[PDB]
Amino acid sequence: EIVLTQSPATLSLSPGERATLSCRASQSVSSYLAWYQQKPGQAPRLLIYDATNRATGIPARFSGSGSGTDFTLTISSLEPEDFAVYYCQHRSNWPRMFTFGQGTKLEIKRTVAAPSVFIFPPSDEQLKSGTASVVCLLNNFYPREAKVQWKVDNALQSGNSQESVTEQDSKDSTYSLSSTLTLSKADYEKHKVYACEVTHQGLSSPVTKSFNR
Amino acid sequence: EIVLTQSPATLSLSPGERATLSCRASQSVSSYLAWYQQKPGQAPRLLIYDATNRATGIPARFSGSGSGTDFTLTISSLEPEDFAVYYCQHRSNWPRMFTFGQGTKLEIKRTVAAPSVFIFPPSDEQLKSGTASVVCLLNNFYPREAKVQWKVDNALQSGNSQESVTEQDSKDSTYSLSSTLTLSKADYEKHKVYACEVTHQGLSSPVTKSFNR
Amino acid sequence: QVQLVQSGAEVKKPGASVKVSCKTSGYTFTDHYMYWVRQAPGQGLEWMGVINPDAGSVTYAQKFQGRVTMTSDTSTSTVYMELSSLRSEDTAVYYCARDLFFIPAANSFDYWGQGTLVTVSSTKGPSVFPLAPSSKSTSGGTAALGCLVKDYFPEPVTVSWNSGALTSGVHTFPAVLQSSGLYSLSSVVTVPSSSLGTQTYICNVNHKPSNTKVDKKV
Amino acid sequence: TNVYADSFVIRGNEVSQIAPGQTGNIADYNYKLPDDFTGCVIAWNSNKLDSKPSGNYNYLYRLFRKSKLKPFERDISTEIYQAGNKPCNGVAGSNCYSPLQSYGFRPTYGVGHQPYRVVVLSFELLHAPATVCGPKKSTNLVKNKCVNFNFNGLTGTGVLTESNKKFLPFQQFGRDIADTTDAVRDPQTLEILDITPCSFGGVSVITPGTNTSNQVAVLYQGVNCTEVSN
Amino acid sequence: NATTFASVYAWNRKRISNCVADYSVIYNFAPFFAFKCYGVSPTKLNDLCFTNVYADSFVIRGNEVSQIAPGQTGNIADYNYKLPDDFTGCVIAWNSNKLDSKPSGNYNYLYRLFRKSKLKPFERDISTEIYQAGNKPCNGVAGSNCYSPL
Repeated sequence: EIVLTQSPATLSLSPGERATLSCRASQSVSSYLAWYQQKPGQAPRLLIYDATNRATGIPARFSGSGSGTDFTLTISSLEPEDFAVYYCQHRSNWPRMFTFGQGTKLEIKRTVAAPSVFIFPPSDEQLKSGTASVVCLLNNFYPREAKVQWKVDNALQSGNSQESVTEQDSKDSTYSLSSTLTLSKADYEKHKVYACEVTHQGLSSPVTKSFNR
Repeated sequence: EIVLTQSPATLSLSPGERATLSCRASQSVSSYLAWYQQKPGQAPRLLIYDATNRATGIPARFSGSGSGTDFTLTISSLEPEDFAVYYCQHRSNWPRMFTFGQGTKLEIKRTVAAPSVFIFPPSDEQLKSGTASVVCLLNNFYPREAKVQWKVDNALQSGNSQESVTEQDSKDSTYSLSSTLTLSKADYEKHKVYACEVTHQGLSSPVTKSFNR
Repeated sequence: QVQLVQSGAEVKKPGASVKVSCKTSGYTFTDHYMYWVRQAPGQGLEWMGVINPDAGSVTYAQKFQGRVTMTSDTSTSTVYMELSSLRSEDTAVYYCARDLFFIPAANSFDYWGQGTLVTVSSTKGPSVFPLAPSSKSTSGGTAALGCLVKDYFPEPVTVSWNSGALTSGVHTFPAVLQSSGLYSLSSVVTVPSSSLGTQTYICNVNHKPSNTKVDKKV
Repeated sequence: TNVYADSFVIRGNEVSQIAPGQTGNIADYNYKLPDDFTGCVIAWNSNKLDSKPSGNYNYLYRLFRKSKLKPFERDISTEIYQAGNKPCNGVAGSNCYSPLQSYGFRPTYGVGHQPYRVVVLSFELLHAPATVCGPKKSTNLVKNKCVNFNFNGLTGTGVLTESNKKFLPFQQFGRDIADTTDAVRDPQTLEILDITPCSFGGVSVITPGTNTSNQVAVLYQGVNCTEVSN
Repeated sequence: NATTFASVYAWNRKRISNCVADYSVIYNFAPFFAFKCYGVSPTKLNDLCFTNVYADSFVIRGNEVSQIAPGQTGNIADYNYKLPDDFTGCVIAWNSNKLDSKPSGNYNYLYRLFRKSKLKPFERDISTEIYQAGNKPCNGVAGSNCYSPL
């Protein structure tokens, strides 16, 4: 089938400038294409249909164009209510095969904030905070591209860590990341040093926070 | 054959009052019925035969009656040696297919005692063998309605636990229940039982005895 | 105004069928087609599929092709969708979308519904655990307090601090599906180090499907 | 699956305006066909049925519309059209116009202003249950030429010729004493074609002897020299 | 006495010929659970000197053993192995759960589900052409309705 693929998949810009997100295909879909907009927490809305005309209830800032096998959306001015995920769909005539792509997220351009690295030891009177759930906090950071490393007695651990990333806050345009390394009580009492290594673009050197049991 | 069915199947009364246990059938068995009495730990004795006359070696308190397709036993006064299980059997003439029912247990009416909830972690000697059995104790309760819920680290384990209920004690008319959750040593090391939820009629709220391994 | 109302939440088990309805309103349910689209957490729209309001002339998707039945009804103007044999990869939010054209043609989707979070697993109750930082974890004059809820499958929990009185610096992380099949997340709040020991912080955890409310003091 | 038949009468100069991708005054503010119309534009002349020596106040064209109509849109409203900066809450003023107007089809008008009846068959190509029965197969009957026949289940090979077998008005099979399935009645029509063997016989090779020569002759016993040198 | 066995669509047939075969040692190799000799008799396999002895091997499901019969239809009887109606030979089958069953499941044995036609007797096809279940052309990519035949 027509594999609608989007090359950028991450359009990090600033509110006020212009945006150009491309969604190309293989078959001639010059007059067979639709554009949607899915905001987090609600249903996707129709942005531009038929790829040539404007839809109803759409502001004048949204302008779509393209023909052949290369299409792009030309936004006039970005607004705080415009940062969302956009998709593309072609309309096959004879076979009902409406397919979609992957989605492109629209970010807000700001300064590169350094991640505030915090580590929490498992509390007592409740066994190791839910079966050794060591939490390493990563808050206030802009370019989400940091991998969390868990070192137990200078030994690197992998496969037992879970990461949770929040959405972009509308106040400071930063993200929050929490890493949970799940272990057992015996493995917790058998080791002494537990470190959380954070490597981020805003950090000139990897920041490692550790505590002694 | 004639499916002898007993509706109550649990006759909870007090010693001194009168009892009426019913055992109905379908075919005309007005003159074809027998009544037995099986005490726990011995052989069933003949209580009333032919459903109309008294048997030999039977006290005057046992009085049976009934005709047609509805029969019942009329005990004069309940005694401590009378609490047992009773059955019913009809005597088919041509096809010798003597069938029985299910049995009705005679309880002692007392106050609703609260179950004493206790839990026992597995000893290290058992952990060395590769198995882990967490025993949760339920002693001193009048009605037998103490379902046991096992949530190993808040995870329902219905089916992996075996319950053992003792007979009614002749001293305080209470019951005892022992819930033993059989698990492996690896599961006991990686996880934690932490929960033995007891819900009984005598308890205003489900008492969940929790501990740390 | 045209507003497509759908159902709420719906839990299931592997090898079953879920009945989700999406009633129409505002427009005459004889002229406009409808589509049923799936939105997975983190993924995008996956399957198409149209249901004719007039007759049973429907067209299921190609991925399923035999395990979904979309019926029609002109009495109450409500569509139905019964996916059979739900697996561990069908848990998503199903939507109902209309079309900007009439019966014959179909260009795209204009009017959408509200969604229906369908999941396939066993549900239980939550378990709240306090998150206390160490004495050496105070960096930059600030300290973070949190609560780690765990072992709950449904995630409508809104972890509020001090019954909603504390909202600044509160960050609620999305739920993560653990290996045991139960979701869990953490909710932390950044407070100055000068407020440690003087102000009482209590995290309010409320889980509506299990009717469990646990207030854990930090 | 289901064909939607839409019939309507239009002017005589707009027969080609209702087509996929065409901006017409009766094709943009009226019934519009999309760029994916998989039907036909079957139409004919009606200068004999819809014609009448009168004012012809029967049809209209619906030109005055606020916005462009969607494909297959049927607007039944009769609201007063407003061009701009002139609201008409009562009667239509000088700037307000009615969305309907008489379509005068005079019988003396030539091609271009005659009443034409146009019906478009909207062929739905949605993958769905097709016809309740299914495509009926149909082949023209061949007469004097051996054809394998399967009429209403009377399977057999043979030459189907014309017969004087006036069948009693209710039968169909038609057999013989030696139980051979002879005459069969046309399932469709009421014609009776008697069957015959498919011209079989026996080949006999006349040889004057290999010692004498090698030229031989073949005798086809039971052949009229029509079913295949002197 | 082998350990490596191909799937059901493959045969790995080894033509045993030009050497005097003895059918008495096969009863001491492994305890068999099925012995169906169509046309021949197990007791008199020794004296009978056949010309060509074809030997194929394939793993099959327990509920699919009954489909291995001359003139039998089924999922693994019309699209994976078609036995002729005049088949003269034996059918040896035995369970191998102790060697071809891992706790995480073994996905190395593939079977063909359905084709446009049925296999003729004594045919082997290893073509991996992805099946097209629908009316849309599949350009050799496993997608929504373009399911792999294996």
